[PDB]
Parts: sequence; structure tokens; C-alpha cells
Amino acid sequence: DDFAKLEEQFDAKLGIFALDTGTNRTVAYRPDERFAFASTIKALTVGVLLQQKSIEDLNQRITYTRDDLVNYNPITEKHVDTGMTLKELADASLRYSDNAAQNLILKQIGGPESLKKELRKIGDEVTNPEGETQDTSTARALVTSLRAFALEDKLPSEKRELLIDWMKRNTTGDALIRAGVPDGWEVADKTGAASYGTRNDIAIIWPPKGDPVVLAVLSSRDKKDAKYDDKLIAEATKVVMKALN
Ligand SMILES: *C(=O)[C@@H](NC(=O)/C(=N\OC)c1csc(N)n1)[C@@H]1N=C(C(=O)O)C(=C)CS1
Repeated sequence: DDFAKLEEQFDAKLGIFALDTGTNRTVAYRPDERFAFASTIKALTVGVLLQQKSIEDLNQRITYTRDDLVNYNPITEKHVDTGMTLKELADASLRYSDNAAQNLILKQIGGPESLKKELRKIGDEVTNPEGETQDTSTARALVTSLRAFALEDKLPSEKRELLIDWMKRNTTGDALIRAGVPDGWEVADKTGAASYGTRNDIAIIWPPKGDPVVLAVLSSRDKKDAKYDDKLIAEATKVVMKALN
């Protein structure tokens, strides 16, 4: 309704699913249409990862070299000298979206097929880490796999804590969902971006009064060197909320 108003306003396509937990209402707008997850997968990569380590294991310092650097390393290039420890890598990857840090977390849980096999294992048959479907997923499946990790029971209580934390203190999205949501309202999020003007944010939002909603906004464009505008995430979000309230 309003959603289409913004896809002509920002010349883009919007993927949207919100679900309100306490009550199950839903806001949906192209929820099953594919969009590349781009870096929002870093949230899910870490949900697996905690499945797989004690919180001591996460202290295991990790040594790497300047060859492991790719195109965005914003924390990780500060260190190839010292080294950084897996918790440190969870943090950088999620709060900063460091790509190198993702790369390493991956190579720990045994990479894209291992992660696949692991997402299939919590009910996710859409998400697709390797008319192209390689590396794309849907507003739907992303909210439902994020909820499994951070709100349901796919993690033990104390790991589930650290995820959130990492996602509350994200630095990468205050122009996006965190912008559509009033002062006083927690969001934990992980943001994405790529060419063809993909810009994504997924998130849990908590409104001082009882149960959280969980929300994915996705978008892209036309046209491969397109650039993206953040305020499309923010208004998309203001509608989802009202929509909801
Ligand atoms: C997040 O999505 C991750 N993205 C990338 O490195 C890029 N593409 O990945 C397929 C990328 C950077 S810009 C472009 N054309 N492609 C990191 N995340 C963010 C973010 O805000 O979450 C970035 C702004 C870029 S790097």
C-alpha cells in the first residue's frame, strides 16, 4: 500500500516481513521474493558458530596474515601483527561488518556448504550460501532463522546473550531500521549491501512494553552499479511499525 509508494519513491524493490511475537501478527510485503542476503548472513554465521564453540573456545586467539585481507577490514587490518580472538572476530564482524572477520569465522565452521547444512538443520530451506539463486534468500526466511537463534531455542541461554549484545551494539545501521523506530525502543540489527543497489537490514526491536517484534527489510535496484539510499529502510520501517501499532 504505502510500500509501493516508496518503491517508486526510491526507485526500488522492497522485500518485507515483520512478525510480532507476543501476538503473531505479521506485516508482509513481497515476503517470499529473493534478494541477495549480502552481509546480513554474518548474523546467521555467528549463530551457527556459537552452536559450535564453548565460550571458552571463543577465547582461542586466531593468527592470520595480510593475505586474508579482502576489500573491507576495518577492525581486522589493525592487527594482523598481534592476531585477534574469536570473540574479537564475532564482534568485528557483526558490529563493524568486517569481511575479513566473516571469512575467518567461516573457515572455522567449515565454510559455505558447512553453513548451508547447518541452516537446513533449523528448518531453513530458502537461505542459500555458496534468475540466479546463489547467495540470496527472503525477508521471510531471514526473520524466521534470526528468531530461531536470538529468541527461540537454537542457542543456549548464555550464548544467546552475546549475539544480542553484539547486535545491540551494531555500529553499521543507524540510518536504517534504527531510524524508523522511536527513541526508547531497542533494536538489535545486522545490515547488508551490494551492487544493483541492494540495501538490507534485519533486526529485533523491543518496545519497553512486553514482547519483541522481529523484522527484515530488503531492497534492491535495477541496474548493477546502482547506489542505494538508506532512508528507504527508515520509512519502510516507519510503515511496518504503524502497520503494527
Ligand atoms: C555487507 O553487506 C558487506 N558487503 C560487502 O562487502 C559488499 N558486497 O558484498 C556482496 C559490498 C560493499 S559495497 C558493494 N558494492 N559491495 C559489508 N557491509 C556493509 C554494511 O553497511 O553492512 C557495507 C556498507 C559494506 S561492506
